[PDB]
Amino acid sequence: TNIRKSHPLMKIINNAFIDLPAPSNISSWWNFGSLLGICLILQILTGLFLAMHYTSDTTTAFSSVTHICRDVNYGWVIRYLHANGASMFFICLFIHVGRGLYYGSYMFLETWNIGVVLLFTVMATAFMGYVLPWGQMSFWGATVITNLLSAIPYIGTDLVEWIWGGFSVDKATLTRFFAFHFILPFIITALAAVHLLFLHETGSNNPTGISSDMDKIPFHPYYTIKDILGALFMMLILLILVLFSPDLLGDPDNYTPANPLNTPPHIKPEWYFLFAYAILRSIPNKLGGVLALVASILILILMPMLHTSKQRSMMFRPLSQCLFWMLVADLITLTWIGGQPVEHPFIIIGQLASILYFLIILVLMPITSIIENNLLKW
Amino acid sequence: IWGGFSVDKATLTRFFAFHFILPFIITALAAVHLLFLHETGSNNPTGISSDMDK
Amino acid sequence: TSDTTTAFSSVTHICRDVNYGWVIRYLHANGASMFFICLFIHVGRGLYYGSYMF
Amino acid sequence: TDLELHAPSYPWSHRGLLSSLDHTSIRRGFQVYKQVCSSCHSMDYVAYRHLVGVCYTEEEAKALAEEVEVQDGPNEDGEMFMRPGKLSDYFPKPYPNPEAARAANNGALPPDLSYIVRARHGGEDYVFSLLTGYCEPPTGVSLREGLYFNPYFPGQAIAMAPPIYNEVLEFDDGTPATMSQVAKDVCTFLRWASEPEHDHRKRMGLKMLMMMGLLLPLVYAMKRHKWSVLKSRKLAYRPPK
Amino acid sequence: GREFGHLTRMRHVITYSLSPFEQRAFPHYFTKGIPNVLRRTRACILRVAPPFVVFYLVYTWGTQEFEKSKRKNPAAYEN
Amino acid sequence: SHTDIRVPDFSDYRRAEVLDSTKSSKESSDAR
Amino acid sequence: AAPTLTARLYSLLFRRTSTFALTIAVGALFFERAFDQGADAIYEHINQGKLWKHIKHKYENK
Amino acid sequence: AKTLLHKYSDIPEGTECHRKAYASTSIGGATGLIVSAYSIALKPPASFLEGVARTGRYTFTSAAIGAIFGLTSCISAQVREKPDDPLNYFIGGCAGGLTLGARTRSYGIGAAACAYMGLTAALVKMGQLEGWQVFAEPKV
Amino acid sequence: AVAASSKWLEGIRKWYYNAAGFNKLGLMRDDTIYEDDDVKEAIRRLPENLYNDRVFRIKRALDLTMRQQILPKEQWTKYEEDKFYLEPYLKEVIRERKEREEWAKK
Amino acid sequence: MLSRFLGPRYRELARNWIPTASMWGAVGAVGLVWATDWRLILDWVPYIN
Amino acid sequence: DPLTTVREQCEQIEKCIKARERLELCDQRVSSRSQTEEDCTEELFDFLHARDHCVAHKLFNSLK
Ligand SMILES: CCCCCCCCCCCCCCCCC[C@@H](O)O[C@H](CO[C@H](O)CCCCCCCCCCCCCCC)COP(=O)(O)OCC[N+](C)(C)C
Ligand code: HEC
Ligand code: HEM
Ligand code: HEM
Repeated sequence: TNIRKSHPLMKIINNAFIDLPAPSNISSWWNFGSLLGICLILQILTGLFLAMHYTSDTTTAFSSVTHICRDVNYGWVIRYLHANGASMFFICLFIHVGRGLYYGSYMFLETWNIGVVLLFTVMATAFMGYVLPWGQMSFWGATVITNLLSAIPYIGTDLVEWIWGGFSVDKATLTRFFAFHFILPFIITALAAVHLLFLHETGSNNPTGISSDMDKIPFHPYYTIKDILGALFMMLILLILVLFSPDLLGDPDNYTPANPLNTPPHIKPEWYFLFAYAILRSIPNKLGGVLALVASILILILMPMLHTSKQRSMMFRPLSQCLFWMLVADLITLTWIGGQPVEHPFIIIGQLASILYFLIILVLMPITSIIENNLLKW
Repeated sequence: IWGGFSVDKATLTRFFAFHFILPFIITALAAVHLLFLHETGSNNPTGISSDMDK
Repeated sequence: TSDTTTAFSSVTHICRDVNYGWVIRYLHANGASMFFICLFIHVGRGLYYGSYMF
Repeated sequence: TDLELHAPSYPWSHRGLLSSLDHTSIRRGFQVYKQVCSSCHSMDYVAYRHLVGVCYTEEEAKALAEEVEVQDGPNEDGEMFMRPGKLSDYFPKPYPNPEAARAANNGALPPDLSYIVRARHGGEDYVFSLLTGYCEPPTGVSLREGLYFNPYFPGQAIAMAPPIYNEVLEFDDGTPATMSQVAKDVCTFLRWASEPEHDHRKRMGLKMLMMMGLLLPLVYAMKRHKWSVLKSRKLAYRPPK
Repeated sequence: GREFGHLTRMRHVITYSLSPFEQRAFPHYFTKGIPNVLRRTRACILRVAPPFVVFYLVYTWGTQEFEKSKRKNPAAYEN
Repeated sequence: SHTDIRVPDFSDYRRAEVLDSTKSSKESSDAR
Repeated sequence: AAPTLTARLYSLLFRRTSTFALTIAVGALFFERAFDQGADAIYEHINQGKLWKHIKHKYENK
Repeated sequence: AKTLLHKYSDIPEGTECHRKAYASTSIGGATGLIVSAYSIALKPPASFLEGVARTGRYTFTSAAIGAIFGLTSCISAQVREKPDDPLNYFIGGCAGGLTLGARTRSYGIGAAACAYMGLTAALVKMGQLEGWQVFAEPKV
Repeated sequence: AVAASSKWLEGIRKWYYNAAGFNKLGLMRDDTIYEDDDVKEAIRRLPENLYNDRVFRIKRALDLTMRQQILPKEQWTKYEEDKFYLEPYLKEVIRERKEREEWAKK
Repeated sequence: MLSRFLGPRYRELARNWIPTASMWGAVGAVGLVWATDWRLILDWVPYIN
Repeated sequence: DPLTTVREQCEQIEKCIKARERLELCDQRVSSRSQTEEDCTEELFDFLHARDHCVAHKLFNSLK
């Protein structure tokens, strides 16, 4: 009789996107994860239309990219949409991590960890797709960044030899990256579905942080139109950043064809990695730079154990919220330091920025959480 | 589908990426196919339900 | 990888130049019709025992 | 360790966010490419396609394309000969190999026109800047004999001899050829070559803003419309006791 | 499941709504919100501004300073 | 109990056309 | 008061969903052409003279 | 000391906004300590902790005013790049009152402070441009 | 060891009491604490007269934040007024968790 | 916090289950010796080659 | 040529003159000796940046 409750598949969608109970007091920050869900498919079709021309050969690829930007009927829009749109993906993704950390939606442990693995996956897809376009930054960037694993006392230098499929970057290595780059996003989708599947059966977080189980509210009448509006406005951000700022988002230099011979002045890694790359400047020994590099993302896992303040969130606690903003500011620091060509003052600033970047959460946050607990019988 | 008039590199590229993505849709629909199968139960050679004997 | 140009030269790149490349391409080419050996038989038995009562 | 000189931004006509490149200075800059700009460098990514819609009718685009003729390939025997010049043909091959240019240019290959705007930081304005940057060396700085000192080059000394000069090339338009205005025609033409879709893209972009503007308030009005029920509501608590 | 039909205990709390069509979309939508916006503003600018201003200051600090270690060199390297 | 409950004002939220207590709602269903 | 032209206009196309979709379709058909050509003539009008369509005259019909 | 104003005086122009802003912060801090000093002197706070509370108040406020004034002024100089006309300070002048407006939590006093502090600063710059003597030497 | 200075502690705990926004929404301090399963079972311990009060106040605040508009200036909670009702419940939850653990360790 | 694990019954569990830990760890060690062609321990055993 | 005309017109402004004298000064600090280490040409850069900073608003005052 009941139609949505008829078909079991429909039963699943109705347990979710049709009418899962939701907190009412939700703001835009929660709209952002849905925005990630928006961006993902868009990149997928966009990359599909791009995959209708691009080649993974060392030689013939770049000419095909020029086939895209000039030959293809409105495909230039597609090209920039896939690029800049990926940029937007990382935009929203960062806000999203900030949210989950801020309102303590990391309290959903398994959901959180799937978010983490999803994050590393997105990072890899980013890097390799960035290698694909096939230009100066593509080449030397991929080479340099790949070199990092050679910091391993035995295995890693061997391992780089294994990725490259040869002595150096080549149609081997390039087709390698084209394929990994292709296979991962579809993995990201399944991890997303699994991710939401963890989310449904714990209930959603609320801006208050404190449970709103008593105030749970239907999804379809309300949040669907909300997120539609949010996606339409991100569509504004993106289309205005593409039809009016076609190029600025990235790093020109790829626009030069790659030469193993000819070598670029500065080889700044593309911007989302800049803080990460900044940490490569942080310390002597390339090995420890790789260790801290992976640790920069890994460290998130500590937080749910490191968390101890009675809030499940961070909005009624401007105290620890201040440490939070110090940490965000610190990320801005590692960012802009990573953007500049290497220099000594930048070196010392990057050092202390890194030490404090770990210590706000390994020292300040838990213990100030303790004193904050002492102040009001927590 | 040709991407133009002739049987070209563009067209092979089409069939490439299409062949290169389409099976994932296949594994998806297959998992959905099992999802239809779940509560319905299976079947027997006899054609009589083994509801008592699963 | 292929365009018009890269094509059969690259398939042969597999067939010889790639390590174990003949191994894989031979497995794959015979993996198809075998996949159908599972398939049309599964469709046949499916038409037979009336599991399409589901 | 030495700094490259930092080219100041200049107010070109297209830098207006609504502004489009005109087909004019692009045409005259194309006349700058037709002769003097065959020192090469390159434009091989772009054929005489694109040139049709900007300034040139089909038969005139072909007429423009017979001006020079790249080799036809071998046929059934009959190898290597010259096709008269359809627009489908590319711009002339700069050299049989770039290495020949390197022999022709102290081993430093002259870069393709197509990305030089897009690739270089400071972009088209920088290209207009280096053309006109040939300042004399100050005392005590070394230079290679082929080099022609210019701060805008990162190594301070570009191998290139200033192709530009006063009255470089009289235009078919008959318009005067000061090194300034002709160079502006150059980089305008480059920016054309750099972004062929640009003038067309702005129209699409402007159109989208209106669409977005209309959509942004209306859909928001529907959100207010469906959330009004929740925003409005009053609640009360009346204990049974 | 955890769907509405069976959840938390809640009692003699009551709702008063309105049909959307019977009420206009923008009830004093301007005048009501501005003091709210501004009060939220004065509330959190105190906890948001200082990281960003400190960042901007360090930005021009290192940029200008190193620039002074940069453009000014020939005098710094002496004759 | 059922007696002392009451509906607090919403007129500030109400549409102007239905703002008064005398008029037909049905008269205004079309415009609204 | 007497119903607004908008009011009776509800009782017309809006209340019935098929006719509602219909007016959405005709409305799209008009909004398309009118807005499209509006963006045309206006874009033609703003940064005037940058256009070669008006500069076709140097080389058309002799 | 006069050496301190002399420190602030060598702006130059508006280059390195921080270098200037620190000095303005210094002047604001000085005046804050003086005002706090007479205030404590003539309004016996009772319970000394309240007295340091008072001086903390005034000192921090005036220091803040000086900071924000200085940096908005130099930033305007480094942005408009006019950069020499008196209006270049006036924004900062107008800005300064708002700072004062914030601590007092009142639109009124903040509003008035905007206007008058602005005009005063503008007159100061105008004076640096014109060599107005305020305390002219006996000369005659 | 603190004693004479304690006044000032209370003089900032109140500021700290102001530092949190819950008073602006007027919620009980006990409401703020995260619900892990054990404290949830402590919630289960509550009398209905106290329970529904909590639930209602929470829903009020939840409605407010949806509007973002703050609870009215008059109603804002005093530091004294906020009964810390959950204390026996949670402290027994601690005593019992640490109990069964205290046996579990031997 | 973490003191709860620090008990004689749990240290007992440590003493009881440790040999087994050595067992499985040695098993996976040998698996590393084999599957990865870890010749360094393949070299420890003469029978190889 | 109107190009360079405007260049020197920019050089009318005291910024280009003070940069000009400073240019001559460092250039003679190098000219002072054959052994001189200094890259006075950097000061030529410093001259040119303010110079074309003035050219920046005037170069297209030259347009036909
Ligand atoms: C993922 C990457 C980004 C995606 C980018 C796309 C962004 C899209 C965002 C655009 C926003 C779309 C808004 C949707 C409008 C309606 C939403 C919904 O809330 O409205 C419903 C109403 O639905 C609409 O009224 C139905 C309109 C039917 C028009 C269908 C469009 C047909 C398009 C077909 C595609 C053609 C192209 C095919 C190419 C192959 C609710 O009904 P109600 O509010 O109660 O009022 C009607 C009540 N009645 C029946 C009594 C009158
Ligand atoms: C002197 C021979 C020659 C002349 C005449 C000539 N080109 Fe060049 N051009 C070169 C070479 C070689 C270089 C780079 C030399 C070097 O970098 O050391 C160069 C450099 C350039 C650069 C900047 C490259 C860079 O790295 O900064 C531009 C822009 C440029 N030329 C424009 C042109 C164009 C377009 C033409 C028409 C083809 C032209 N000049 C005429 C060969 C020439
Ligand atoms: C694009 C891939 C991702 C999808 C589809 C996804 C699902 C998104 C979305 C849709 C939400 C739910 C909230 C909402 O949007 O309304 C959020 C679920 C969640 N995701 Fe992910 N996520 C993704 C990547 C990540 C990453 C990298 C992290 C960081 C660890 C992460 C942490 C969370 C959390 C904590 C929730 C629970 C929602 C909540 O409690 O508010 N997500 N994200
Ligand atoms: C969110 C995950 C993804 C990321 C981060 C990613 C990297 C994005 C980005 C960054 C571009 C690069 C464009 C450029 O740098 O110029 C593009 C690289 C590429 N991606 Fe992916 N991609 C992602 C998912 C896909 C999918 C699903 C497809 C195919 C269906 C795809 C096909 C391409 C192609 C062809 C390029 C190279 C384009 C170029 O040369 O400019 N991508 N995508």
